[PDB]
Amino acid sequence: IQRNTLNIDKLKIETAQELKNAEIALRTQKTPPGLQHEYAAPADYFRILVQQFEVQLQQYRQQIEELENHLATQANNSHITPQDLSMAMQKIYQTFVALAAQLQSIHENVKVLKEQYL
Amino acid sequence: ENGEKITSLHREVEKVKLDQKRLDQELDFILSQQKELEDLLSPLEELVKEQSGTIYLQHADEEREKTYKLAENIDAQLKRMAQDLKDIIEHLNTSGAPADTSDPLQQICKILNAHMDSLQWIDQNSALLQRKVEEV
Amino acid sequence: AQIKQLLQNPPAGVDPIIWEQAKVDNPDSEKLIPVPMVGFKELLRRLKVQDQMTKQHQTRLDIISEDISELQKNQTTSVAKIAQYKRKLMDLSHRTLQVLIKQEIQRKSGYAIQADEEQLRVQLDTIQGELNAPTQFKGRLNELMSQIRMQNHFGAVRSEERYYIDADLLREIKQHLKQQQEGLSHLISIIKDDLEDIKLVEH
Amino acid sequence: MDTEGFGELLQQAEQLAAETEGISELPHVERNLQEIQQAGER
Repeated sequence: IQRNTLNIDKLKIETAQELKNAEIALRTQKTPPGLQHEYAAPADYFRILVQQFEVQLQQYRQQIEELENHLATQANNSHITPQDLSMAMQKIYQTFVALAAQLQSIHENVKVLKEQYL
Repeated sequence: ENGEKITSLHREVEKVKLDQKRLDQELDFILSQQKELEDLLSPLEELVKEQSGTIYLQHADEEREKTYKLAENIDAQLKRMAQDLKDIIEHLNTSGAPADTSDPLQQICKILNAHMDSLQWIDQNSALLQRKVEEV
Repeated sequence: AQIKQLLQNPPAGVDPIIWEQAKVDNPDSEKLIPVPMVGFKELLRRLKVQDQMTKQHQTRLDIISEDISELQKNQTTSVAKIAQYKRKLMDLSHRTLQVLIKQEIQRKSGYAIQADEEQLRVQLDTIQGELNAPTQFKGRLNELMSQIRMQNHFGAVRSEERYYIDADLLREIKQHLKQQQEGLSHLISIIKDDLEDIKLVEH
Repeated sequence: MDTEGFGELLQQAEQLAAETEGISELPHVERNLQEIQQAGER
């Protein structure tokens, strides 16, 4: 359910921007109709989607380049294991531990600032 | 000793149902935003075929429109590509141990990777915050 | 008070010094008061109650279980609406954008249009043939797909066998991952709060 | 025993790696064991 909460917060947030770029759109052109003007939006938002996308392209090549490092691996790829599971989990129980460090790390850091403010 | 657990079971169960209800009716309504915002993107199909008809009774030509038509295809195109990339990744994942996909093994490797990914964030969102503190 | 009301002043014909001491001896006084028990049939008694008790526990536990099933059933096949909604969102976004775009060609020429437009246009040019061309496409996408398949062919056989395996022993390592999952979820929500207790450091 | 958590988890993680149109979130490839330990180490 929990998981289901973030999903709606995402659908929330989104129908809200789309209601609306849909609203920068009707009624703007509704005016037009009578005679007014709404538009250099777009230019805003159009260049906004560009900027949006600009990064998504980088994400694509990042993933692409991972795939082949991965395949690349898969090629090396080819041989038994219970011990390793253990070896993994004793490592995760270390990794979580330094990460916690850092988080308290930060957390206390914030706390310090917050203290300084008042 | 068991009865007590039973209690905070009852508890927390009907607060789960307060949950779902809610999220339930939520989904209706996010859903209704989707029936309205749709009828009326058009009836925005007036207001836009009017402009058209009107614009046609004009001198003529249309222009500098193509660029946009290019922009939308251009914006659209990669969307095409993300799908393909998705269509690859799944195949790669599929290539992986036989005689039993339904075992626990892969279960543990999936879940575990989920953990590893989440841990990653926690890392430098933390490091962020840790990073960020310097200005102060 | 009423506890206080009955527990003192003694019961059934039970001696007052013993009855006292069960009161001091009582391991768990709110949940409990001393109740006189009387030889074997009384233990019989207790057991009858225990059973009485047992059935009702079992049942209520079933009621919680049914409600949980109902929530999960609603939830598990309700993912449908969320996914459907999301796709609808993206299609509406495409139409939104397409309508947004045509309101900027028809009212807007006019043949005014330029200024800011070219900058849009510079960005768009760049991204577009980037992509194109050359490079990317070709090489990469299908050295990867050319490739993937050959690894598929090869992996199958090597497989063959090996020889079962080890699946089996998979149940838990179920179990221990559950517990790592909760630990991570607590750390993530703490980092998120950290930076809260942080924008506020926006000070 | 009767548990349904990691069946949620696995669930999640299953439901995670497959798609979709979501403008951004593309499915991820899952590593495990040898590559993962090192991946954890990095």
